[PDB]
Amino acid sequence: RDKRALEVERTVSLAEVYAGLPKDNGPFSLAQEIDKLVSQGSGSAGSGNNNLAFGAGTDTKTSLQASVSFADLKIREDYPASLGKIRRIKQISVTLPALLGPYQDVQAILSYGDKAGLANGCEALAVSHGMNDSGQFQLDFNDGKFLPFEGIAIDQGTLTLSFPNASMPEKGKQATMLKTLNDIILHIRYTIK
Amino acid sequence: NNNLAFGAGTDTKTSLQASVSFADLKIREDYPASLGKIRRIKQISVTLPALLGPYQDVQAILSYGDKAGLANGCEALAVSHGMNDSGQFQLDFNDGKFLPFEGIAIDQGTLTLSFPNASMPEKGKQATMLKTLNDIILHIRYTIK
Amino acid sequence: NNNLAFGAGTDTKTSLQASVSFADLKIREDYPASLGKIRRIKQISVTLPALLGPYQDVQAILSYGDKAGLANGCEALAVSHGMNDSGQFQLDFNDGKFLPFEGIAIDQGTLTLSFPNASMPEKGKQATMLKTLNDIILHIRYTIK
Amino acid sequence: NNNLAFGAGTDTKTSLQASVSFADLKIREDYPASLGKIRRIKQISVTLPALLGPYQDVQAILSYGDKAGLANGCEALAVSHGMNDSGQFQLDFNDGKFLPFEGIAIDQGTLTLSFPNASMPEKGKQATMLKTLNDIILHIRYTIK
Amino acid sequence: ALLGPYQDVQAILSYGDKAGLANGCEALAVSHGMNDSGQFQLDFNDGK
Amino acid sequence: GPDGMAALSLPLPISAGRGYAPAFTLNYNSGAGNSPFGLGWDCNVMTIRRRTHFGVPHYDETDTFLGPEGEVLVVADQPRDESTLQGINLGATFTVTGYRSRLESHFSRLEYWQPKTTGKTDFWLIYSPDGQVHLLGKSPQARISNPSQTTQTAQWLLEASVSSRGEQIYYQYRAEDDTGCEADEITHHLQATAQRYLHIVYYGNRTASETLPGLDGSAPS
Amino acid sequence: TWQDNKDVPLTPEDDNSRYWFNRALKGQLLRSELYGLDDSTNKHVPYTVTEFRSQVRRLQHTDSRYPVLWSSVVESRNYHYERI
Amino acid sequence: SAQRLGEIGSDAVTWEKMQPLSVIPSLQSNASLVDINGDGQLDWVITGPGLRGYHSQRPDGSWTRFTPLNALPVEYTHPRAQLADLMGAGLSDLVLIGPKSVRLYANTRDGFAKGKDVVQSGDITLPVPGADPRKLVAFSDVLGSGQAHLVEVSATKVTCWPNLGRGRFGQPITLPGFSQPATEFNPAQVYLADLDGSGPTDLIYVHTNRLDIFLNKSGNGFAEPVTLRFPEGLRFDHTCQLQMADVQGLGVASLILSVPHMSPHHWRCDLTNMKPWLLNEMNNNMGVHHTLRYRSSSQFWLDEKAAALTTGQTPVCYLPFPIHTLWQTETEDEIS
Repeated sequence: RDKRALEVERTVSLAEVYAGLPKDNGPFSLAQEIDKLVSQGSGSAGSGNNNLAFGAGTDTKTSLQASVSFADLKIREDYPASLGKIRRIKQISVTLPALLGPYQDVQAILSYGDKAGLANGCEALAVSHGMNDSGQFQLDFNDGKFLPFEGIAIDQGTLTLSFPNASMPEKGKQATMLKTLNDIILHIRYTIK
Repeated sequence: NNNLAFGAGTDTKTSLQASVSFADLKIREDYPASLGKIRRIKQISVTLPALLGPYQDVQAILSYGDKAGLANGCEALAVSHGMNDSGQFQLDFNDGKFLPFEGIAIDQGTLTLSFPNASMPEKGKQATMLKTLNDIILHIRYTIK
Repeated sequence: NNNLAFGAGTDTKTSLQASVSFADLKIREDYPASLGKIRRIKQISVTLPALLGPYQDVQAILSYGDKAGLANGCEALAVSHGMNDSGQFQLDFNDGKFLPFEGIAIDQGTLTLSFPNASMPEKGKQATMLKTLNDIILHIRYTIK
Repeated sequence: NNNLAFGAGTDTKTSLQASVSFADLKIREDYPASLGKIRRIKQISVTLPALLGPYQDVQAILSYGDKAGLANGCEALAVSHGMNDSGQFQLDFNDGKFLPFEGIAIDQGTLTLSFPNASMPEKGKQATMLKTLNDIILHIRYTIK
Repeated sequence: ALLGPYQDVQAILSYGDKAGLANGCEALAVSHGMNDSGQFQLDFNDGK
Repeated sequence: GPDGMAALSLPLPISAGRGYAPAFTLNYNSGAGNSPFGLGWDCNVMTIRRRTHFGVPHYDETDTFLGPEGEVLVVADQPRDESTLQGINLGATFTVTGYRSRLESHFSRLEYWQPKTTGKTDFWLIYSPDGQVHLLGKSPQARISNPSQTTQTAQWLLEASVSSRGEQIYYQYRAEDDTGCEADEITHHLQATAQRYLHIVYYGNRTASETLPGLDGSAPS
Repeated sequence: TWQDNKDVPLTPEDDNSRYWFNRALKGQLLRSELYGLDDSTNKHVPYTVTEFRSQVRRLQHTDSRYPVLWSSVVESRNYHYERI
Repeated sequence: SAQRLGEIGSDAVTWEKMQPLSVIPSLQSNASLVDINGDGQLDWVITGPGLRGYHSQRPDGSWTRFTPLNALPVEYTHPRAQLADLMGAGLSDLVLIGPKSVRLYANTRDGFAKGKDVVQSGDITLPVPGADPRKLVAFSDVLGSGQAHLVEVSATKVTCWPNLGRGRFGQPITLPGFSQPATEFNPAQVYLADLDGSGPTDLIYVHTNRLDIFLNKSGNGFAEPVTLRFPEGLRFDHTCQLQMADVQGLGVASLILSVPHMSPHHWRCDLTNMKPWLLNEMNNNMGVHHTLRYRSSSQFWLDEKAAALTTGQTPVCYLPFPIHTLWQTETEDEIS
């Protein structure tokens, strides 16, 4: 039953996703809303599963996070049905085009909020710097274990990217970085079987 | 087998395809017969000299028409950047498995590159990319025994 | 053994060949005899100083014009890009198998480099390309035991 | 043990030799004794800053005097590039075999470097390349246990 | 920017509570000075 | 002045004129290149030219031209057709379009006459506030164009001009000619007559006219 | 802007417009002071001060790339201090 | 950062102790610093798995937010692609070069134009960069035209193909006068620069202990080389570098030899103290003698900076390059 799958890398701009939401879902400028949300914490932008907000838990109230559903990304429509019906994520990388202070790091967690049968720990990825980043210090597709987010269908579920010390009123260390940040880019490597 | 067309499949009608015949490429002719009679493809990569937008990807499938007996999945390759991409996120000649198109004779069959969402008035995407594409370049690695 | 000629074989009549003996290269004299009397070739790469454009190939075969108990296929190397080309798509000194020309004594036999489809009057494919070839460079990796 | 001379062997009198005493380098003193007493060489690479032509190699052998304590062949390293030669075509710390000079105490012994065919009156080759040699730099990797 | 291309730094980085570590894991040899580590080749996929 | 350049002016000894004359000055400009007058010096004889500030210009229609002061010419008005100039038969219908400099400073009007009829050449006319008309690049010799495709005119050199009171001036250029230059000097270039030099300027009319002295392109006696 | 043949005050409607309006003033002298250099107590004051006010008139912008401007000095002053 | 050394009036130029930059754009791993707009502001340009775009650096050191671009060539990252001006516009375009044709993507400032294949006229055959290790293939204004021509330097001659725009080249022409022993000749030792300063670039061949400088006769070949010697104790090898810049603001670049080895050393060879071909003097033979002196605008900026220091008046520089200006003149009466 094995087959060589078609390996496809999809660049995703969250700014395009939010700017492009249906009028009724509250489209927005990602850079503009982040700035407002950082300067004044505990706000929100967008709607449903395509939005910006501060985390609800006490542990996360200073954390600003963005989220997008796969259903809205509609990656699936990029390719015809004749190539196969099963389309699943193999690896997700993250890029953050912000300016940094002289020795500043970027802290962020990308996670699948719809955790199900996915092996333990593969529901989330850490960002340390961006640049097509990864949850592993070394990325190896021949690792032997499942990679973060591997096996998630490209058709449904929500990814959320959390920035731990984003609230400006709390003097979060990432607040200036986020005001500075222009977009969020995901690189989704998925395969078609 | 040396043409362009929009595909006839149910979901290929807005997909622009370019087909080429291996026989018509006249590759066998490159080396003397005395070097060996078996000349077959080991690996194919694709280069697309076009312009891309900031988050624009190449979305294209290269496939070999005949189901000649290759292991399942080796009949096709996906292109993402168009820069001698090959068929893997991580390329390894020593993978242990057969590579896309491995074992196909350089002599025969039709190879086709498909670009979905190529038709313009249909609100395509590759439709804009393609306006700047000056060629389709294949890099064919084959061996002689 | 130090010459140019068109090949005499049936399918080599349009193939331009160059031949250089190993003995006349005086490789042995590079290092003192007391350092080791056994000097054998490990790997040979080929460089062709020619104006090959970004998508232009060079087609040539380097072969050992002699016989020894060499592994089958180690008698020859294919040149494609002309930039330290190896005989492998991926060169690996730790491949586990013998490399082309591995174990050939540094001062024995001769090498021949063939260029198929070179004759100009025959409209050979490489007939005009070769007008820009200003030298042939070999890179020989050998070891001393 | 810190001098220049021509070699005294029958095939070395045209070979220019350089030498150094490890004891005189006193590398040991660079670090405190609190870190351990056993300090041994892991690997030595050689840099020979010089001005050579595009196809011009440098030829020299780096060797260790008391060869008796080493695995066969670890007593010497060949230098052919001059940039940063580790000698071995493929450097691998996980190779599985011992590296040249590995295990030599940084504390003692004489290391030498020869250039065969260096005497200009004998029409050597290193004889002219050496005129541009500005220094000899060794890169010594050693470990403290 | 401390060292030029052929200059070395001799420095040892070490952890105070060495008692919980495997022998030699209590210290690192700094010598290259440019994001270096305690081993000539860093490999997180190794077995040690 | 504002850019810190060094400069000198050496007027030519042209004493003759009738209230109108081809008066030129040789000027030093530091930072200037090698001209017909040596490195750093020129006379800047007036010309209309394609702008090269953005690279090799097109010889098509999406072209940018500079006015005589060296400034961008913007199409000022809409084209009209005309077969004569000042009563002189030009031998063909031309389409003429007016231009105006992007940054005004003189209020002159510039016309571009582009032959409607294939086989004729184009020309430019400057209508000066003083009531003067200046014709540039009408005939070969006054034109800088690709020797391999001579229709690709890059520059239009002043050929003729007339004042309102009847005095007119004609400018004769001599093209580069490969005589006595040395074999490699000719062999590695083979430009086939590129570059023009001002050779002689004719002024002081025996007969008055309000028309341009170049007439239909005929040479002066 | 030259509207109905009047020199009508203008606020550039955008930045490209503003760019061209600023470009048009290039090279214009804005101020010139004549200042004596000596050891007197008047070494701190100019003999004269000349001030200029320039303007740019928009004449034609049918060619959106190069919106034909005319610039000059609309007004100027000359103060005579004699270093007092 | 550059600063004037000592008081205003002290011409020497030095640099301040290095400081970390207060703001650095992220995404530094697959990027380079190139002005791609011709703005004067260098752009940190990022390429890779999408993320095409850049951060420009403003005169106050402020970096812009990421700019996405609207058209980067796939071939931008091709192993042989060059950055060269083949339009003549001064922007730096993207090009691949073969022997008969080139593939050129014009720089449109916000991205690149559709690439075009340009076939050369007649049988003009172009040199191909990297094709022959014994020759230097590079763009340089060897003819002094301001356009940058394609030049091939061999041990025996310099061949040049004029840049006619849009990827079109003229026929090769010979530029005689350059010569080195053929075996020893190594393009790695060949550097081109307008040390003269009038336009056409000179050819500097580096040897241990010396420099051979072939002067460019305005595109008509070369002058017999000037051999300059190094100071005793100064040598040169393949690890050593040659930098070229007008670090002192003289209008002429100086040659800086950078020697690493066990202790870095840097040597500056000034060829002249003044930019050649500027008019220096005038005399009317009636008793009036004139003389001129010139200085880089960049030295005047350093004074503006020195004045800003102490006073805190941040000297933001809006003039990115050293236009050379007239500084001082004198006029003398030979009679009185």
